[PDB]
Amino acid sequence: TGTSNLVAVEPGAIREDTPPGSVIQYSDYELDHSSPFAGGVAWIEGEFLPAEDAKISIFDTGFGHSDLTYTVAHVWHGNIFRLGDHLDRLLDGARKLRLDAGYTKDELADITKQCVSMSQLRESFVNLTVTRGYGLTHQVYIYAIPYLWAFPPAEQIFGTTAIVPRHVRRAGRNTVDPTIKNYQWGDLTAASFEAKDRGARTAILLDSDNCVAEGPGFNVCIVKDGKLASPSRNALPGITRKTVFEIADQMGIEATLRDVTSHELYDADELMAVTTAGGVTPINSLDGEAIGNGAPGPMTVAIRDRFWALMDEPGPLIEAIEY
Repeated sequence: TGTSNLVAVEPGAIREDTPPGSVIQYSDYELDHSSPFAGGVAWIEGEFLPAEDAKISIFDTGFGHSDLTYTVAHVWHGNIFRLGDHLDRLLDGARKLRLDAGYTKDELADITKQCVSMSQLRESFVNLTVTRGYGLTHQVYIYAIPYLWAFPPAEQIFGTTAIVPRHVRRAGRNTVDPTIKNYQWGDLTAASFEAKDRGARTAILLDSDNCVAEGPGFNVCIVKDGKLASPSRNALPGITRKTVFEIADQMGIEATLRDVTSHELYDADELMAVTTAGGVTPINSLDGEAIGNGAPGPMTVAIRDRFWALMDEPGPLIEAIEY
């Protein structure tokens, strides 16, 4: 086939069908296609560009050594979500990689919001990448393209399916460090192919001690006896996870970042995937199981629906794009 179960990260449809009456609904608008920026904008080497033309030097060490970090923010109903936290994480990871963006956090925010505004997209997948660059000048690339779904909207509402790979584990923090968001998906791609080979949508990877790590492009949250847990070690410190933990705390639910063993993963009351590109996804079954009754669990539903409500509530988590 040559195609995994992972969403292709490329410019796509401006809207996609979502379940009627569900908490996920795209905005009603039209693109002004006389503007070449309509539908997708990239900012490469200091120049704003139409997304379809966005190109980088093949000699960027961000390619040949994947020597880079990045972050992804989402725009929903014209509002960008937690951009400041994303910029903090991006710059903190770049510092750990000895990468110097050359721009301040405020400058990157302005450029990012400008990419979104120019694209006209009310729902957008927004990437900031900082690479080691080439002759030695580190490079910053930003783009805003139509919204991308790690799991289709239908699975956000009605749940998805997962396996634990028989043949793959997540790279550990002492090898290709997953606590810094990176393009090095060798293990994640391998796990996605194993999932597709086995008829599942996605994979939950373990680390070398058989503790839960994360999935291809998402953190995993585990519900047991009314408590919420999520791996602390070999997993990205996700912003969706952070939001889910804030939501849980407000609902009076105890949420803990800790080691979650493989025993606990298989014994879960509920499982969910959380990531910027699509939010909170119920996981109905594991290794051919229906965790619980095989449909989205009550805590997952409460947290997911609350998560999407935050996208429209004025407050510190969202900033409107000027457009």
